[PDB]
Amino acid sequence: MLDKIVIANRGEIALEILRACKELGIKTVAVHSSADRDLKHVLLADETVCIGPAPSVKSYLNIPAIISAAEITGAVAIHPGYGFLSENANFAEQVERSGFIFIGPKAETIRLMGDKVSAIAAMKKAGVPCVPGSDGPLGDDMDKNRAIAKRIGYPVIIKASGGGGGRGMRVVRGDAELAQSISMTRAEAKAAFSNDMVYMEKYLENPRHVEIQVLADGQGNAIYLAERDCSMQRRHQKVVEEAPAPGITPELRRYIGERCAKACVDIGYRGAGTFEFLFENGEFYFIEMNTRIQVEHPVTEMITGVDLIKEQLRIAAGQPLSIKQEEVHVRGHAVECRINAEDPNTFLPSPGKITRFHAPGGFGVRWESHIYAGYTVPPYYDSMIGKLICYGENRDVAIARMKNALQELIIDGIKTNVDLQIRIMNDENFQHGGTNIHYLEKKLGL
Amino acid sequence: MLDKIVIANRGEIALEILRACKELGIKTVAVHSSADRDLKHVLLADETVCIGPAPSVKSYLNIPAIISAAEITGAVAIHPGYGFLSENANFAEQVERSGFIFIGPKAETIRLMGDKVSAIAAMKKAGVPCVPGSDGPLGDDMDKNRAIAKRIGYPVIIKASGGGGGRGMRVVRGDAELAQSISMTRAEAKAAFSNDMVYMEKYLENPRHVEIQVLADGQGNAIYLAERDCSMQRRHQKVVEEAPAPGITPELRRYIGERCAKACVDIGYRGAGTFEFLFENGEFYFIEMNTRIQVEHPVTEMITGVDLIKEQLRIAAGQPLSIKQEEVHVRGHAVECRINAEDPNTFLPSPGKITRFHAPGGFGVRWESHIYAGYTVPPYYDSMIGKLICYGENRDVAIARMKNALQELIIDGIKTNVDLQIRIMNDENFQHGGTNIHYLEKKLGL
Ligand SMILES: Nc1ncnc2c1ncn2[C@@H]1O[C@H](COP(=O)(O)OP(=O)(O)O)[C@@H](O)[C@H]1O
Ligand SMILES: Nc1ncnc2c1ncn2[C@@H]1O[C@H](COP(=O)(O)OP(=O)(O)O)[C@@H](O)[C@H]1O
Ligand SMILES: [Cl-]
Ligand SMILES: [Cl-]
Ligand SMILES: [Cl-]
Ligand SMILES: [Cl-]
Ligand SMILES: [Cs+]
Ligand SMILES: [Cs+]
Ligand SMILES: [Mg+2]
Ligand SMILES: [Mg+2]
Ligand code: NA
Ligand code: NA
Ligand code: NA
Ligand code: NA
Repeated sequence: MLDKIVIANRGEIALEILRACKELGIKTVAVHSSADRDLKHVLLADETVCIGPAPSVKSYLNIPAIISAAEITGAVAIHPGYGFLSENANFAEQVERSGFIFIGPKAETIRLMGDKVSAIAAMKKAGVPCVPGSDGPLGDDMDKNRAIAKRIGYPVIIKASGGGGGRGMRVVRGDAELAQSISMTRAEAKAAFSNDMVYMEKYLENPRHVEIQVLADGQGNAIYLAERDCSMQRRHQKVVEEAPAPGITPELRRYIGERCAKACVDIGYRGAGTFEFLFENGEFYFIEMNTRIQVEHPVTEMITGVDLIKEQLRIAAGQPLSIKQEEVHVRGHAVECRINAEDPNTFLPSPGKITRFHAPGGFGVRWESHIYAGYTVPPYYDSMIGKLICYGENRDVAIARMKNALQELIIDGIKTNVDLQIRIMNDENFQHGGTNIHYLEKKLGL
Repeated sequence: MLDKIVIANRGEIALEILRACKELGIKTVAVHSSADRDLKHVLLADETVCIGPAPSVKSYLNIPAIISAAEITGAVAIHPGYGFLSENANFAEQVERSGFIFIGPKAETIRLMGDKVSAIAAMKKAGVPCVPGSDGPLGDDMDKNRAIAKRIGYPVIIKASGGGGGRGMRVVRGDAELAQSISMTRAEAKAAFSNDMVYMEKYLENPRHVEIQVLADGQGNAIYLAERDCSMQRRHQKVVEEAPAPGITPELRRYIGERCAKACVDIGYRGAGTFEFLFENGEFYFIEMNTRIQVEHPVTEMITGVDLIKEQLRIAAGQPLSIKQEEVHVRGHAVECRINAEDPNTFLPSPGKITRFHAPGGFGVRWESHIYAGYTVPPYYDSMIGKLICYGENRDVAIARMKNALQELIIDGIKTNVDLQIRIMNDENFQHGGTNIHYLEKKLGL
């Protein structure tokens, strides 16, 4: 066990990490921007270090300051959570070169899987099925560019190799739009990711977003913890996540799961990670790996009994995996609704003061949030303000519970997506299950 | 199913009733004092009626106003929750005489079991074991009074027949103290309950407080849902409740459980109710029946899978019991900690403004409360401000979870018993389990 860790994050994930540390008897160090001084996770941590002013670049992305916090507190490890620096290889290597355990994969693995182009190359080599595409970056030869398109079949999607969070993606319907679409994706990617490498991928018109949770100890053992369906999306971002994926058979789970576990071993993967697939006409197609814990980790926890953050900590401590593959069982069903305060016109976090707040309760209802009545939501970070996760003995029970939980939830003073979430739960097509990644945008007329 | 009900209560129980109504598709009517206008349960109810000013006598105990609220909204039933008028037979008969279903026992049953003297008489007649005692009210014949004492054995306790909430009770160690102890209990009882009938009971020096949950449909069917141990007490009031009772065997459960189920039938009991026993040297001794839902109902729900409030509503609707005795199973363990804001000098609710509030989360952790950051706690009602209930696969897991949950809980600005609760969870004697009703007072030096 690690004696003391720095939690290099904020919000729900910092709260979840702190909870896991407490159960394992790990001393905690909270870093915060000056704006997050009074957040729940800061109050509850054993020690706190202010790591800079409000802007993320100055604080939560401030690598030297985070390392300093670790050194002055004498921590032995740093948990990056998700977002921020969690998939920053430079951060990972600095942490480890400064004599700290990085609670995540090796830096080289973050680089390998962090470049989406190279991630696909490694996956193909490993025997993991991928989306037909350019299999390498796109040049300026518009003849080979249109030929790749013909070989894979329109529509196609232009994707930023350094891309993330849904940004740096453009669909192309025909030859006529290809050249300019490639051009403004590169421009979009330069501006957002400081990397204008793009590739081409077949645009799948009827897939579900089905992702595989893995854990690997980096000592040769790797397991899959069933799957999640995250097909309810807007602007390529997830709104609702569930586990298990509706209608996925033990056969399909095992098929793709064992290929992911083998890929982990081939790449020397360490820690928690997720292989994201598009699933269409009975076939899985790898799109990317998230080399980190994910927002929606609790739905997997609910259906498997496996606390993924606890397992991150045991792995980081050097323990081999405490769970064998055949010990992983799927029981019941879980649904997560992300609660966001996003400006609907700009897609940016919506600042404001919460004037009235009440969290839902009851059996099978889990709420995770740093917000409280009188909280001022800052514009500096992301738009998620809470996570609502309901368990049921089956999917119908889980959805019904979620709907009731959402109607118990009170958040006044700021704009939220609570009303949208209730409408999704009441959606007949969602209730039947297996709706594809394109459904919500069409429903909403986007 | 009932179309619409009035929730004649406030706080946690009103929230729990509203939740149950929602799941069953029952329209809800919240009554409130003028002081409770913005409480969570008022906000969430379909309709709201202000039933009077802040003082309970003027509002929550205001029988005509509560009935009026039912008539103007066209409700078909009234749920009294616990406390207040829930064991007021006058209220029960007025509700039913005005053409509404009272969600509870028949008025005559409330009277029968509401007079503790007559409750004991009926229990003995029914074959339920009771504490040796005077078996009738105490007169002024101090010779027969000391003779009863000799027959049962000192120490003895003088108990108000109309008593409740821990008040109107006095221990007597010898003949020398008997006459005056009887005198000031009667006086205490006149002042508090407007009834100075007292009886004598053997004062049990090593019992656990073990109570049996029942449900009865009033159509001849009655089941017991295991037991709760509520031995952690101060001034005769419960601080911690758990289920099942540690070390109670299937044999002991069945023994006392079947006697309670038979008593229900003999008295024509209807709805949820609890038989409270003292358990000493392997023997159960009835002390009283609570003819209503209890605060600690969720620990039973957690270990049995039975939602007791849902079952109250189905029974009130005229449905026979939806559960057979052999279908009742005990799985895992649950512990509840009452969170109180009580003045430690006067034993009265402590008013104040909550300056910072954060509820605990995580697996197996349930929080029930109407409080929020910026809430002003009124002095008008009771001192409980929330209920924290943790589940575990066994008792050690449940206690460990509770301890962690209590340390995650933040309530600033007002005095609470959170620190006491943490200390109880850390108490080696509690951790071994089976501590008696006298333990906490001795621990605290009271
Ligand atoms: N080839 C594709 N066809 C159709 N939709 C896609 C494709 N690639 C990505 N998407 C959509 O964009 C989402 C995010 O894609 P991903 O590659 O994981 O980007 P990011 O790195 O921004 O998360 C997917 O869940 C899917 O809905
Ligand atoms: N005969 C007794 N011997 C010892 N303790 C008792 C006895 N009767 C009551 N008590 C204590 O007082 C508590 C409440 O008693 P009860 O009769 O249920 O009164 P109330 O109606 O106020 O709840 C019991 O849980 C027990 O701890
Ligand atoms: Cl992570
Ligand atoms: Cl569908
Ligand atoms: Cl009740
Ligand atoms: Cl003990
Ligand atoms: Cs990636
Ligand atoms: Cs009683
Ligand atoms: Mg992705
Ligand atoms: Mg009692
Ligand atoms: Na924000
Ligand atoms: Na609401
Ligand atoms: Na109060
Ligand atoms: Na605390």
